[PDB]
Amino acid sequence: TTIVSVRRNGQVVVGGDGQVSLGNTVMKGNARKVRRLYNGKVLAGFAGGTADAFTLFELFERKLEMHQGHLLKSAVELAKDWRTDRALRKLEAMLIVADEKESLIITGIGDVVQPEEDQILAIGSGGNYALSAARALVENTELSAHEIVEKSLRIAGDICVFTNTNFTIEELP
Amino acid sequence: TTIVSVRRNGQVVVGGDGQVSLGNTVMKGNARKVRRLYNGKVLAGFAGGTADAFTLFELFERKLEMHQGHLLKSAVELAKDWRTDRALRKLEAMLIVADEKESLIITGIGDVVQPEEDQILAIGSGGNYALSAARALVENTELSAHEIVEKSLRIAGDICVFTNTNFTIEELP
Amino acid sequence: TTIVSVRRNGQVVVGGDGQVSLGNTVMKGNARKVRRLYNGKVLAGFAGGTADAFTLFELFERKLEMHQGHLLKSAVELAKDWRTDRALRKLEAMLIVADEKESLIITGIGDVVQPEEDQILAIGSGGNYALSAARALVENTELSAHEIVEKSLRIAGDICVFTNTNFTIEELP
Amino acid sequence: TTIVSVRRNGQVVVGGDGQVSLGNTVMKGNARKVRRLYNGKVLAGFAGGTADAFTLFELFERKLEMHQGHLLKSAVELAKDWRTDRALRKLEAMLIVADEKESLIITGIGDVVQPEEDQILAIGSGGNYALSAARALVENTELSAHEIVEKSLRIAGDICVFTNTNFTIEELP
Amino acid sequence: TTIVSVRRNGQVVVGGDGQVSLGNTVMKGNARKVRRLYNGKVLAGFAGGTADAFTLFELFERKLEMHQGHLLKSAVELAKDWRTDRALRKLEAMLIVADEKESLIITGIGDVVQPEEDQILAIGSGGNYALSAARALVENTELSAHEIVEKSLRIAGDICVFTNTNFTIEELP
Amino acid sequence: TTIVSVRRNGQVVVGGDGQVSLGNTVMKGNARKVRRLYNGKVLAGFAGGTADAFTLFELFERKLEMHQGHLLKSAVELAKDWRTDRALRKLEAMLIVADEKESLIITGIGDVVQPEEDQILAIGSGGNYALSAARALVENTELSAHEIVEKSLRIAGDICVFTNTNFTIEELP
Amino acid sequence: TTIVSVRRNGQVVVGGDGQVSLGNTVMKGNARKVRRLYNGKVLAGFAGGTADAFTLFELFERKLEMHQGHLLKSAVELAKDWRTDRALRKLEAMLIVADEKESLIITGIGDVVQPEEDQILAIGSGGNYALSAARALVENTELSAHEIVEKSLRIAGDICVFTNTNFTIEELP
Amino acid sequence: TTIVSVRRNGQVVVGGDGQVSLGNTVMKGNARKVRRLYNGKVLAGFAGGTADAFTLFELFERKLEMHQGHLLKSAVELAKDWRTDRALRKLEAMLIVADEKESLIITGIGDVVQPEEDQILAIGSGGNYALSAARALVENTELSAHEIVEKSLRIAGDICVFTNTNFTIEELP
Amino acid sequence: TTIVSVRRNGQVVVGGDGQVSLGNTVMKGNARKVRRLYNGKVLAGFAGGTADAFTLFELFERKLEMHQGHLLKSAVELAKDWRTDRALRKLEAMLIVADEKESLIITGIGDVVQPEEDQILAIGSGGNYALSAARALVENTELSAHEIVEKSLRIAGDICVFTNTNFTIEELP
Amino acid sequence: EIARRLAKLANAPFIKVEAEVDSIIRDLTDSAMKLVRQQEIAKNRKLINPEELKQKAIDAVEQNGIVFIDEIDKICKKSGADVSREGVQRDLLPLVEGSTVSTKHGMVKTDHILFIASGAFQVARPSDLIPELQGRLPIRVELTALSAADFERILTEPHASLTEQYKALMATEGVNIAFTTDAVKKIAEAAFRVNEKTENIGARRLHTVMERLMDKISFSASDMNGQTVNIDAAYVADALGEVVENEDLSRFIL
Amino acid sequence: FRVNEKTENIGARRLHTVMERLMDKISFSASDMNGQTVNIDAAYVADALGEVVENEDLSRFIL
Amino acid sequence: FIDEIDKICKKSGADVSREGVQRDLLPLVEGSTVSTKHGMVKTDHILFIASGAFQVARPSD
Repeated sequence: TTIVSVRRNGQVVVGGDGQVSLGNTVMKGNARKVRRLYNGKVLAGFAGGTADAFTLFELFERKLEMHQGHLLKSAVELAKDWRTDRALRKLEAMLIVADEKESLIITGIGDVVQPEEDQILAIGSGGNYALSAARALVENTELSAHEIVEKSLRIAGDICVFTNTNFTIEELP
Repeated sequence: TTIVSVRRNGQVVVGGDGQVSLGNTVMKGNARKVRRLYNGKVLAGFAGGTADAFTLFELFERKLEMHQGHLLKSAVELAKDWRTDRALRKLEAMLIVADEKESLIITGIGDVVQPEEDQILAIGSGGNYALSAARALVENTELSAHEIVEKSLRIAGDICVFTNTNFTIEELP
Repeated sequence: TTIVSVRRNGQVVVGGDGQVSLGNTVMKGNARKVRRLYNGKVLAGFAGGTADAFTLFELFERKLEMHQGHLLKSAVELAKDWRTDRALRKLEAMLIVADEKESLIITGIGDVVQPEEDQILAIGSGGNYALSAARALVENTELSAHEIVEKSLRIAGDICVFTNTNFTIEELP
Repeated sequence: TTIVSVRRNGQVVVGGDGQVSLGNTVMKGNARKVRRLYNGKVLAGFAGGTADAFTLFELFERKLEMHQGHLLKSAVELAKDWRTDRALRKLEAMLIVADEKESLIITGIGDVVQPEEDQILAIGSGGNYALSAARALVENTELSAHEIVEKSLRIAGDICVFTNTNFTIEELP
Repeated sequence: TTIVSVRRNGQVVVGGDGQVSLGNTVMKGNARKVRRLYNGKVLAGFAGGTADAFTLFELFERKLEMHQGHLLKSAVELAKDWRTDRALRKLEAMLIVADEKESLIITGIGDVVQPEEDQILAIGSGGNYALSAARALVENTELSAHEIVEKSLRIAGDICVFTNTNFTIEELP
Repeated sequence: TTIVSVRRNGQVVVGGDGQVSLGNTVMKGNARKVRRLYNGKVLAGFAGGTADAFTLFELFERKLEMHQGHLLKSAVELAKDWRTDRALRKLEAMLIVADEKESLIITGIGDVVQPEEDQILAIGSGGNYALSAARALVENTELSAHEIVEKSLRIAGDICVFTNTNFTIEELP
Repeated sequence: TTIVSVRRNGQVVVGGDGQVSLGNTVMKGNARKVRRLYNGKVLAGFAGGTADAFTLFELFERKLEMHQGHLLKSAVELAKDWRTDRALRKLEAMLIVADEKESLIITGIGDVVQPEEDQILAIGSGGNYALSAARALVENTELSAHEIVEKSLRIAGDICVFTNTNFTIEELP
Repeated sequence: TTIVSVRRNGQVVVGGDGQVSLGNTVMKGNARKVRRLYNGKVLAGFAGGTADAFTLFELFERKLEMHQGHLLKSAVELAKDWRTDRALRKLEAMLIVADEKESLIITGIGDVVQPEEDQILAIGSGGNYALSAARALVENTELSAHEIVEKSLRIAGDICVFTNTNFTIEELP
Repeated sequence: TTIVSVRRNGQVVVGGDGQVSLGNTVMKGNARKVRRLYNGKVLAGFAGGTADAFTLFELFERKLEMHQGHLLKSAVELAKDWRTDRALRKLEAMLIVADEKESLIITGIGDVVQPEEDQILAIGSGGNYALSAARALVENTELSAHEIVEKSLRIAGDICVFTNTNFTIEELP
Repeated sequence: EIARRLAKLANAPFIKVEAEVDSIIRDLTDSAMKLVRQQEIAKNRKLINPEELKQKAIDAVEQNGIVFIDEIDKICKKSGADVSREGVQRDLLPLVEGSTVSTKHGMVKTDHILFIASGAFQVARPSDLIPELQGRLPIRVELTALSAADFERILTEPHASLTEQYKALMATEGVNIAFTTDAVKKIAEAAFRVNEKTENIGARRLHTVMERLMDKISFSASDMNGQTVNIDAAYVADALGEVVENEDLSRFIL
Repeated sequence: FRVNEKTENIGARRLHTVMERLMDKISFSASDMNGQTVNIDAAYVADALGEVVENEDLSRFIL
Repeated sequence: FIDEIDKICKKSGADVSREGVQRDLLPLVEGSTVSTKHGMVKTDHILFIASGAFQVARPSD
C-alpha cells in the first residue's frame, strides 16, 4: 500500500494505489484505498491490515459525525481512546485524513501527527518512496497538488513490490 | 484445501476439494467443503481450520437467516462484528459465498472482498493455483462456469500437496 | 521471478519476466531472464539469485560448448559435477533449458528433470502460477505455444509480487 | 516419498511412488524412484533429496561395479567410506537395495541395516505406513510379495501428502 | 498413545495401548485408554494429554447423559461449544467414540469427524500406523473387527516409541 | 528435588531430599519436602516450584479436611477442578500422597495417577533415578519400605545435580 | 540406547539393549550394541549414532590391534588423537570397553574415564537408570555380575522409550 | 529521542530534540518533546513511544491538577497506580518533570527517580550521551543551566542516529 | 543489586549497595536498598525491578501494620496471597526482612524462606558472592554482624558489575 | 401426578414449586381455604367467625400439608460463578427442618408438613446435595421410564385417559369414535418412536400425538353429525405421516 | 456409622435414613398382618437392607 | 398471548435467565393458583397462544 497527500494552492489531494497484497501474492489490484467522509467534507486514506484498516477508518467516521466534522479535534478525540486505563486493543494500520483546512495522520496505536512546513503526507509500505518523490516535486516544481500526488504514487509503485499503478485519487473541492 | 468459484453466463459455481489434511497426513479425503445455505439460495465454500471453518460458516448462516438472505449485506453485518471495541476472537479460515446475484469472500479476521471484473474467486492453500487456471480459462475459452471450476480444481489438486481430486461442486440454479 | 516454457507443434518457447526484486524493492524492471546459448540453438531461462543464476547458466554453457551442444548430456554432465564424492559450490538457482529436441530443467543443487507428458516447465517464485495457467491453456485450447507462454507469464506476474509484466520471450523455430 | 520392499518365496520386490514434492507444491508426479543396477541384477530404491538421492544411489553403483556386484560387501564398502577421519558429506537420502540373495538399506550418513526377521524394508516419509501395511499383509496372508508392495504403497500414498499412487515396481525373478 | 477402531460384521471394537509417556520416560505402562460410557452403550478411547484427555472425556459424558445416549448428536452438541463467541479453552487431545450404530472422532479444538467407507478410526501418536495396518487387514482379509483392532495395535506398538503392547480392547455387544 | 515412595509389608513411606535449588545455585539444603496432613493420617511429598508446590499442597489439604480424609476421592475432587470450563491456572509441581490404604500422585495440571503392581512412586527431577533404584530393590530384596525409600533417595542424590543427601522420610504408622 | 557394565568376582560384563530408534519410530529392535574385539578378549558396548558409534568403536579396534590389546593404553592413545589441534570428526558416540583387567568408557570428543570405586559403567539414554539400578543391586546384594546387568538393563528399558528389552550380553570369563 | 535537564543557579531547564523516528526512517524532525504543564508551573519532557509517551504525559497532568501542582507528590501518586493488585498496563516511555523546586524522572513501569548531587537528568536513546556531556560541563565550567542543556543536546544528536539538532528547550522562570 | 544480612550476638544487620542499573548503564549509584518498617521494628532489603521491588516492599508493609508487626506471620499471610485461585500477578524481586527475633526472605512469586543454622541471608545479582563471603567470615572469625555485612558487601561489589561500594546498612537495635 | 393424586385423594393442601422462599408456605395456606371453606360450608350448614376458623384451617396445614419441589437437581453443586444454587437449597432448609412462617392467617408451623422433591438427576446425583437435606429426605424412591407397552396402557385404563377424553369431547358433537386395540399399539408405539428420536417428554408426548390424530376429526365434526367411524391401524397411519431424524450430520459435520 | 465413614457423615440424621430402610418391609404390610410379635435381631437386620456402595471413583477419572 | 417467545430460548451462557423466564412461566401453562385482588383464580383451563418467528432458534430449543 502507498498513500500520499500533497497540499499546494488551496488544493488538497490524497492518493493511494489499489493492490490488496496477501503474503507475496495479489488478492485484488483495484481496491479503493482513499474514501470520502462526511458527505464529502474530509478525505481519508488508509494503509494497513484490510481489517484493522477499516476498523480504524470507520472508527474515525464516528468521531467525525459526532463532532460536526471538526477534523483536527475528532482526530484527537479518537487518539485519547488509546490513552486511558482501559485501551482499545491496537490497530495494525494508519490513516491520512485531510479537509479544506487541515490534513493529518492517525495511527491505530493512538496518536496524531501533523505534517511539516511542506505538507506532504505518506503512509504504508511504499511511503517514504512517494514521500521522497513528493518533496522532490513540491520543492523544485510548480505542479498541481494533484499532478504531484499522482506522479509520486507512480514512482512508488515502481519500487514497492507491494504497490501498483492502479490508484484512486480524491481532491478538495 | 482449494476453493474456487467462477461466474459466467448467469451461472454461479463454487467448488472445493475434500482433503482434510492434518499436519502432513490425511484424516479424510472426501469431506464436503462447499455447502448450501438458506434452503438453497446461497452457496458457501469454506477453507481453514476444520473448527474455525465452521465457527465462521455457521456464524454467517445466522446473519443470513436474520436478514432475509440479503447476501452482500449479511456479509458486511458479519464483518462489523470484528470492527468494534470488543472483538470476536479471530478465525483461522475464509468463506466464499455467492448467490444468483453476488459472490463474495469473507475472512475470519473481519473483512469482505469483492471479485474483480472477471468475478472469479479462490481461497485456501491451493488458491492462486486454481485461480490462475480459472482466469486462464475464463479469459481464453467459452467454457461453462461449472466446467471451469471443475477443471480449475483439478489443476490445483495436482500441485497442492494439500489438495485432492475428490471434490464437490454446487451451482445455481 | 517467473519462467515458463511450453512446447507443441515442433515449437519450443521459453519466457520469463524481467523484475529484479531486491528484498521488497525493485532494483530493475527490464531484465532479460532468458537468453540463447551455443550459437543460438538452445534456450535457457534462469531464475534464482541474480549472481548464482548467471554462475549456473554460465556453467551449463561450458558444458554445451564441451559437448557438441547435446542438450541432454550437457545437462547431466553438469548435474554430475555435484553428485560426486567431491562437490561444487551449490548454486541457489534453477535453469530451464530447451533446444529443438529436448526441454529440461536444471537445479543448482545438481539434478536434471524432464517435463511430465505435456512438456511444460516453469521455475521461479511465480512458477506454479504460470504453470497452472499454461497447463490449462494447453489442455483446453489449440493455442499457439508461444502465445500460451505469453498469457501464462502475465497471469503469474499478476499474482506474484516478485514478477512484472515486462517479458522476454525466445522460441525455437 | 515412499519406498518399500518385501520378499517371500524366492521373490524380492522394491516399490516406490513417483511424486516429487517441492515444498508443498508438486514439481512432478511420474518419477521413477526405483531402478535396476549392475546389469539388471540389483534393485535400488531411493528416497530423500532429488539430488542427494541420486548422488547416493550413484555411489552405491560405482561400488557394485567395483565388487562383482556383491550386494552386501558393496554396501559395507560404501558405508565404511564414511567411518574415518575424512567425511563424505551428509547425503540427505536413503537407499533400499536388494538382489536375489540379500535385501539392505543404506543411509547417507553411512550405515547399512538388515531387515528384521520378516525381511521387509521401507524408507521415505510414508515409510512406516507402507511398512505397517506390509507387516500386516505379510503376517496375516499368503499374499504375493509383489502384491503386498503394490497394496502397501497405496495405503501409504493415501495417508502421506508427499506420496502419490503413480507407482514404479521392480521385482527380482 | 495409539487408539484404533474397526467396525465389521455388526461388530464395533475400540482398542488402545496403555503407555503413559512423560517426556521420553514411562510413568506407567498399563493404563486404560478405552473406557465405557452410559452403563455400556458407548465406547470411548482418548488420546492426548493425561489431563486434557479426561477433561474432554468427562465433557462428552455430560452431553451423553443429557441426551439419552444419542451419540451422533451429543458429539455435535459438544462441538458447538467451541464454535461460539465465548470458546471453551482448547483441549490437547482427541476422542474416538462409537456405539452399536455409529463411530466418531472428536477433537478438543471442537469438530466431529466421520470415518470413510471402511469406517476405520485411529488417533494418537501411533495413529496412522495402526490405521495403515487396519486398512491393510480389513481390505485383504476376513478378520474379526476385534482381531484386527488387536493385531493393528501391535504393529503400531512395534513402531511408535510412545506405544506399548499392553493394551485394553472393548467391543459391542 | 527427588520424592520417592515405596509400599511393602503394610508399611508406607515417603521420602524426599531437601535441596532448594535456584537456577544452578543452592538457596537452602535442608528443607522438608514431605509433610504430614490430617493430624497424621496422610503423607504428602511435593516437587516443583517452591510456590506452586505449596499452592497445590495446601490446595489438597482443603479437599482432605472437607472430605473426612478420603484420600483416593479428595484427590479426584481436586483434579476435577482443572477439568471444567473455568480452569484453575496450572501448577508447576506434583504431589505424592499416601495413607494406610492408598498412595497417589497428583499433578498441578489436573490428573491423578495410581502406581503399578509394585506400588512405587517417584516425582521430581531425580525421579526415575530413585525409581529405578526402588524397583531394583523392591524386586530383588526383602527390604523395609523405609530402608528402600532411604537407600533409593541416596542413589538419586548422587546423580541428580539438583538433589542432596539431606532428606526427610515419613512413614505410617 | 542403554549400555551398562558391572564387574565383581573376576567377572566383567557389558550389556546393552537393541532398539535402534529413528526419531520417534523404530527402524529395528534386534541390534547388537555390544561386541567382542581383539580376538575375543575385550568387551565393547557402543551408544550414540548408529554410524558414529561404529566409527568410534572401529577406531578403538584399530588401536587395540596396534598395541598388543592393552585396553588402557589403546584407549588413551585413541583419546590422544583427538586431544590436539589436528581436528578429528569429533564423533557423537560413547564406548564402554573392558577386558579381564580393566573397564573404561571413551567418548567421541576424545576422553577416557575410569569408573568410580564400585566398577560400574553406563552410557546411553537410559544409562543413569540402568546405573541407579546396578548401583543399588551391587550395594545391597551378593548378586551375580552378569545378573545385575540383566536386571538393570530391563529396569532401564522399562523407563526409557528409546530402549527395549531385547538384550545382548557379553561377559569376560 | 534525547531529553536532558540541568539545574544550576536557581535555573531549571529541560531540553529534547524533535526527531520522530519510525523504524530507521524519519516521520518528522521538528516535534516538541518538552511541554509545559499547570499554566507554566512545571516542565515536562517525554521519551518513548509516540503513543505511550503521551498516555503517560497526560496521565501525570491529571495527578498534577488534582494536587495543586505538588510535583514530588503527584509523581509518587502516579507511581502507586502501578504498585497495586490491579496494574495499569505498562508504558513504553519515561518522563522528566521539574519545577522551580524539584526535578524528577518517571517511568511508565511505575517508579520515580531523584537526580544525584549534580541534579542532571537525561532519558531516551541518546540519554547517557547528553548526560556525559552535561556532567562534563556542569562539573568543569560556569555555564548557564540553559547553555549546558543546549550544548549537551547537540553532542548527543551528533552521536545518536535517532536524535537531531532541531530541539526545543524550556526553562523556569 | 546485592543485599546480605548476618545475625550474630543478638545483632541483626541488613546491608545492600546502591547501584540502580538500567541495562548496562547506571541511572543512579546511591539509592537506599534497605529501609526501615514499623517505626523501626523491622529491617527490609529489596532486590529486583525498581518498580516490582517496591510493589512488594509496600505490600509487606501492609501485612505488617495489619498484624502488630508479627514478622514471621505477616510474611506468610503475604505469601498466601499468591497461593490461591486468583493470584496476584507476579513480582520480579525478593525481600529480606528481619527484626530483633527473626529474619526472612520473601519472593514476589509467593514463598517464604528461613535461613539455615548460620542465619545469613543474601539476595540479588551479587547474592551468593556476598553470601560466600559472609559464611566465610561468620564461620572463621569473631566479627560483628555489622562488620561482616559491611565487609561482605564490598567483596560482592568488586565482582558483580551490577553492584557498587556505596551501600546503606541498618541494624537492630 | 403421583404427588398430585395424593392431595385430592387424601385431602390436604398441595403446592408444586420450581427451583422468596417462605412463599412456598404462604401459598400452601392459600390453597387450604377450599377444603375448609368448601367442606365446612356444605358440611356445617353465616358460620362466618373468621377468628374461629383461623385455627381450623391452620390446624389442617400444620399437619396435612404436601409440598412438591419439581426439578431439584437444578440446584446442586456442579457451579463456581453461581454458588447461589446452593443458597436456595439452603434457604429451603428451615422449611424441611422446622420453622414458623407468618402467613396472613396467623403463624403456621412446618415440622410436620410433608415434602416430595422430584429430580431427573442425570447430571448431578443425590449426594450432590447439602448434607442437611440428605438427612432430611431419608426416602429415596426410584421411578422407571415409560415403555412402549406402558403407553398402550396409560392410553386407556386410567380414569380420564386420552381415549376417554377425546371420546366424550367428540360425543358432545353428536359423533361416535372407535379406538380399536390393534390401533392403540400404533399410537403408543408411535409416541415412543418419537421419544427415542428427540426429547423424551414422557407421557406428555401422547397429548401432542393425539392432537395430530384428532386434527382431521375435531374440525369437521359439525358438518358430519351422528356418525360412527373406526380408528384402526390403517387410519392412524394415514393420519400423521412419518418422523425421521432431522439431518443433523449433513449440516455441521465433515 | 459404617455408612458415615464411606460417604457424608450427616451424624445422627443417618440413623433416620437407616431405620426407614429397615422398617421398609414392616411399615407396608402391618395391616394384613395384625396382632403379631416379630423379633428384630441380628439375622433380621442383616437380611433387611444389604450392603454399602464405595463409590466407583477410580473406575472412571483415574489412570 | 405470548408474543415473540423465541427470544427466551437457549442460544446464551452469560444469561441463562432466558431459560428462567421460560421456567417461571411453566406453572401458568401447567396449572396453579394465582392470588388476584378479587380472589384465587385457577389456570389449568386457561388458553395460551405463543407467537414466534423462530428464525434463530427452533421449537425443540
